[PDB]
Amino acid sequence: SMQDPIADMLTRIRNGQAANKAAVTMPSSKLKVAIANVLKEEGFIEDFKVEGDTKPELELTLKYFQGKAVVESIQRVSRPGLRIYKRKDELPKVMAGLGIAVVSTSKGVMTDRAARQAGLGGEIICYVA
Amino acid sequence: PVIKVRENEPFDVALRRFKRSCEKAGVLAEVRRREFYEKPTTERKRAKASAVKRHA
Amino acid sequence: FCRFTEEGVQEIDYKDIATLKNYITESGKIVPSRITGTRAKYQRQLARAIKRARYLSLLPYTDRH
RNA sequence: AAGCUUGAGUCUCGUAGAGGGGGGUAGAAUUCCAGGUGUAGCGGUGAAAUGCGUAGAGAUCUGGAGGAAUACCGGUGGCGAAGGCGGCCCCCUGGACGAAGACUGACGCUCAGGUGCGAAAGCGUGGGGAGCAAACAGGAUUAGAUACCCUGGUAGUCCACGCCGUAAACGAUGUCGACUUGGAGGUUGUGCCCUUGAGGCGUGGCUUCCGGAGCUAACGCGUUAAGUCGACCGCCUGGGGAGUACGGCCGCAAGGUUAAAACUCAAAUGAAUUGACGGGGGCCCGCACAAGCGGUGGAGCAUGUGGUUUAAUUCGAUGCAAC
Ligand SMILES: [Mg+2]
Ligand SMILES: [Mg+2]
Ligand SMILES: [Mg+2]
Ligand SMILES: [Mg+2]
Ligand SMILES: [Mg+2]
Ligand SMILES: [Mg+2]
Ligand SMILES: [Mg+2]
Ligand SMILES: [Mg+2]
Ligand SMILES: [Mg+2]
Ligand SMILES: [Mg+2]
Ligand SMILES: [Mg+2]
Repeated sequence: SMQDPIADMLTRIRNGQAANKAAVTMPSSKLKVAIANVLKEEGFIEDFKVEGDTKPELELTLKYFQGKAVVESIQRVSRPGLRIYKRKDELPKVMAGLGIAVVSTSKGVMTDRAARQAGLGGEIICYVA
Repeated sequence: PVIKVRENEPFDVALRRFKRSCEKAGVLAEVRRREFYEKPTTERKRAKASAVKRHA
Repeated sequence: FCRFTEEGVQEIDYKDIATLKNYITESGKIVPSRITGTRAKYQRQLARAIKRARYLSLLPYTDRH
C-alpha cells in the first residue's frame, strides 16, 4: 500500500541527490507542499512547483553545490509504524544546529529551531542535513 | 533413416550418405540418453549447464 | 528467417502438406525453431498441425512404419 | 460531515499459455500370450559368473493382449499463490496479461490465531499392474561387501475417493507498495507514422544474463536488489545436547507440530586468501613407463647392518637421503 507519502517524497529526494537529478517529480499534497516550502526557506533546494488538477504533481529542483549533493542525510523519525511526539524543550538539535529537523508544529509546519523560538512542540517528522 | 541405393552411385558414397542421415537424426545420441533412466531434476541441471556453456 | 511472419497468416493449417513437409526431416522428426528461424507461437502451431497430420496419418510418425 | 482518481476494482475487444479438473482417443517402444521362419548360443561386464537357451532361446516376421509414460517440437520456452504441470482432441472452468475506452469511489496492505492448497515417499479400502524398482534372492566384487556392478525380482510406482502434511517446498532472498545511471538480449502483446517490403517510430506489460550507483564480511545482488524508504508480519540470540525429551494438539500408523532443561564445550560457524592436497582439469618434463641391455633377489664367497648371543660384541648412521 501507498502508506506514507512524505516518507516516499523524502526517499525520492534522496535518490535524486544520489543520481544527480536536476528535477524530481512526485504526487502532491498540501502538507507536502508546506514541507517543500520549508525546505526551500532553509536553503536546501532551488525551487518547488505543484502542477495538476485531478492528479497533482510536485516538482522539486535540487542543488549540487561544488560538485556534491547539499541534502546529505534525510530521514524520518516520526513514522506510520511509530510516531514520535516531542515537547517544546524536548525538541532535538540536529547535528549541533548545523542541520535541521522537520516538525509538525500546531502553528504551521516548520523547522525545530523555529518551533523552539515560537514556544510550541509537536510531531517531529523528519531529520534533514 | 531408410536409405536406398541409386544407379551410377558407389557403395562407399551410399554408406557416407547413410552416416550423414544418422547424424542428422541424432538416433545414437537419443539411445545414449535413454540407455539409463534420467531423473527429471538431473536433466534440468544438465540443461542449465548447457545454457551456461552457451554464454561465452 | 520466418516465412510465416513474411506471409502474414492467422493460423497454420494441417491441410497444406507442402508447407508442413518442409519443416520435418525424412525419418519423421520435427525441425527446431532455432534452425528454421521461426517465431515461437508459430512454431508451436506448426507442431500442433504436424501432430494432427500424424493422427490423421497424413504425414508419418515414423518412415519405416 | 461531505468529496476526488492515480491506489484497488468491474465492464468492451482481444492475447497466448504443460493453468487446473473430467471425459475420450494416437503413435512408438517394452513386456507377455499365440503362431511361422530359423540354429547355437543369447544375455551381461572392466573381465567374468548367476541367468536364459537344443524343450529351439536370443534372433527375428505376423497376429494380437495389455499397462504405463508421452520421443521428435522443446528453447535460462510458457503458465501457475506455491507444490507443480509437456501426445492429441472435446466438455467444465480458474486465473493472468494487455489495448483503447466506460464506471465504482479507498473498496487498500499484512496477517496472530483460523482456513484451504501442498513434490515425494508412506498409509487406508477398492481397483490396475507393462516397464521400472526399494525390500528380497542368486552371482560376482571383495580382507569382508548387508553395498557400488550384473541377472532376476515383491511393496511401491498407475487410477478411484480419503488420510498424511513433511522436502535443499531453495531465488537457501516473507508479503505488499514506492523510488534509483544501464546494456545485451530473449519472450509476450499492442498503437501510430506513407507497412512505399520482412519491416520503421517509438512505446507498454513479462521473464534471462553481464554489470554502473549503491550495498555488503566479501562473494556477490544488482529497475524482478541483497540499493535507496515505508508498511506489515514471521523468526533468530554460541555450538552440542536437540528441532530431541516430556507434555499437549493433530495423525489409522508412520510420525508431524509446538518446544525445553540439566549437563557440556570454547569455540560454532561465513566469506574470502596463501598454501598444500585431489583416485579433478589442462599443460610440459625425467632412463618415469614403454621399447630394449644386464643384474639383484636363488648359490657360494666379501662386506655392512640388524636380530640373537657374549664378560665385552665402542659408538653413531635408520625409507629414498642408513646398511
Ligand atoms: Mg462518487
Ligand atoms: Mg504420492
Ligand atoms: Mg496404495
Ligand atoms: Mg538392481
Ligand atoms: Mg547380494
Ligand atoms: Mg520444514
Ligand atoms: Mg522445488
Ligand atoms: Mg527456508
Ligand atoms: Mg550480476
Ligand atoms: Mg520431534
Ligand atoms: Mg643371493
